[PDB]
Amino acid sequence: QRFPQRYIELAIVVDHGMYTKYSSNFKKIRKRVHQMVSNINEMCRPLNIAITLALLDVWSEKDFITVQADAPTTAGLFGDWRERVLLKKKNHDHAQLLTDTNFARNTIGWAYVGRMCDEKYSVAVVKDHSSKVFMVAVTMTHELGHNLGMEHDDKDKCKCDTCIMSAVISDKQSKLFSDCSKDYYQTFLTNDNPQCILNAP
Repeated sequence: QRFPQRYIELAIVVDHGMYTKYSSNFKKIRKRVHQMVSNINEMCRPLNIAITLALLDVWSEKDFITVQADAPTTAGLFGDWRERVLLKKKNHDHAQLLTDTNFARNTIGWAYVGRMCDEKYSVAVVKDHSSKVFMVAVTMTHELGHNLGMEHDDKDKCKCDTCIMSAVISDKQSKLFSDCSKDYYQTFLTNDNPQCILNAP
């Protein structure tokens, strides 16, 4: 393996709009979330990161934060709620909020760069932007990548045009991380090396 073993214990939060979108059916929602995690796990295999679902929280009554059009604003509110509430329910390394919100500018996700393990900033928000599980899981993996110190792919740095960290998604989306992404991950493990992902469950 190019990379040493790491582990990411994920918490996935499904908001009320997404709960409603999926017929208020918890079983259906749980199944979709599991299929997403199985795809994130597959996409992270070349990085040697074992992905697990530590916690699933479905907002079946109401939203606990204001899930609004600006994704970064939503992410900040989600990070606050994740630190103050979600982390007290069960410890985990990174949390993603899934929503059906029509984020502004056709945005489909957002996350803080390089803040994996941080109590407030190890989060992402992701739009359930396709009926195709794989396409939403790629976006979850893309935001996770940013949180692991990755920036978007750049043609001068690596040749992959449709990899996970492409600036924009497309139908020919590949399940692979580019060499740009792998190099950013190496830099993150060398310069940051957060402790929580060294811990196996």
